[PDB]
Amino acid sequence: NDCIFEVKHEGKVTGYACLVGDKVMKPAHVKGTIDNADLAKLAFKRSSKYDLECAQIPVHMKSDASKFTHEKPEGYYNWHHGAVQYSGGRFTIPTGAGKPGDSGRPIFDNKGRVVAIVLGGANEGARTALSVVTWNKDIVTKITPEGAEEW
Amino acid sequence: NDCIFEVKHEGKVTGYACLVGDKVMKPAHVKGTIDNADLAKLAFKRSSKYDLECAQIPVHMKSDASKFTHEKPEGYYNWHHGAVQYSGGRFTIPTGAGKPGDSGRPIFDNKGRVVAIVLGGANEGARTALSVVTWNKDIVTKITPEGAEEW
Repeated sequence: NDCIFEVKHEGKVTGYACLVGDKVMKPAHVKGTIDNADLAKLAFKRSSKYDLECAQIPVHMKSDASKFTHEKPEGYYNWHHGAVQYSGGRFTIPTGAGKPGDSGRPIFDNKGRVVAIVLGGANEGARTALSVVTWNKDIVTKITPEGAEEW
Repeated sequence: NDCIFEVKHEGKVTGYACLVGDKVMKPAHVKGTIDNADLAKLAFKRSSKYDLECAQIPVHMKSDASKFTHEKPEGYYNWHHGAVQYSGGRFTIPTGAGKPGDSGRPIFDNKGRVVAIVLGGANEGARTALSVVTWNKDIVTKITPEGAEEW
C-alpha cells in the first residue's frame, strides 16, 4: 500500500483504489470501503459517466501518488498481472490474466507513469479487451469494448 | 520492408538484418545473404565477440534506420511476435513466441527505439530468456542466458 489500496466489502477485497496526480481514484461499481482510514474518510464524488469515484489526496499523502501521462504510443504496457498491449485504441491482455477483483488496478508505462485505470474486460477468446478509464486527446474517457463485464 | 530485412539461404529465410543508427546489423551465425541488393553489396565486418555482422548504411537509406537507446527501465518492450519483458537485467518471452528464424529481429520501446537484437533463446519453462545484443550508451554488449540456443 503505497499508491494502490485494497477496497474491501464484507471482508472480501472487491477491487482497488489508486492515487494518481492529486486524485484518489476508485471504480464506482466496486463495492465496499477503501481499507485505509485516511482515504476512507475523504469527500468522494461519483461519476457514472466515467465509472469513477474521486477525492482530493490528503496533504500528508500527496507525494505518495503515482505519476501519470496522457501520452500512450501503441506498444506494450504494464499492470500487476503482466503485459498489456495497446494498439488500435484498445488495451488487451491474455484471457485469464485478469478477473473480477482486478478493477481499479492501474495500467502504467516503463517509467511508472499511469496511462489508464482498469474497470473490467471483454473475453474475445485468446485475448481480453479491457474496459478502462483514460485520456483521449487529454480528455477523460471511459472505453468499453462490446461484451465487457465489470471486474 | 523498411528497417527489417530477410536473410535467405538456399531459398529459406534464416533470420533478419536491421537498420540501426548508421549500421546494417545482422546476427553473424545466421546463414545466408541479406535479401536486399543495396545491402548485400556493402562491406561487412564480422564480430565473433558479439555474434554480429555490421556495415555502414548507404547514404540514400540512412533515414530509414530506426534509432536505438541504452535506456532499459524494467517493464515490457515490443517485438514482432508480441511482448518482451525486461527485468533482472534479462529479456524474456512466453515460451513458444520465438523459434529458430527469429534471430535478427529487433526489440523496440514505445518510442520505436531499438533496445536489443534477438540472437536466440533459453527455454526456462513457462518463459524463455533471450540471447541478445544490447547497448550501454556508446558500447555494445552480448547478453546470453545459460544454455541459450541460437535462433
